[PDB]
Amino acid sequence: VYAWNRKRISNCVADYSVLYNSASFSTFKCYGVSPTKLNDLCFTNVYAD
Amino acid sequence: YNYLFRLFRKSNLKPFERDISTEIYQAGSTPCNGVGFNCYFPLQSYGF
Repeated sequence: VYAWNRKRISNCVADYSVLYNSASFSTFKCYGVSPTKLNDLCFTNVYAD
Repeated sequence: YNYLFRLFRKSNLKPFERDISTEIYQAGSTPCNGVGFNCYFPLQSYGF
């Protein structure tokens, strides 16, 4: 966690609702964005820290 | 803790509308049924 690893997502479309509808995730939060509104929104790049 | 506000609702209040109910919320896809995750109590206290 002092030197976290980054993955890039670009040039594609997705369903984000799986990130809380899946039983695999114990907790989910969003900041500056709404959990439903993810499926309507767009971004220049997505980085997973 | 005797002062409170409603933090959770499905729709905004109309002009001079008011709401007494303590019915349990559903902030996400939990099958809530009045009982936990997304199942929030609708009021919060200020606790001044």
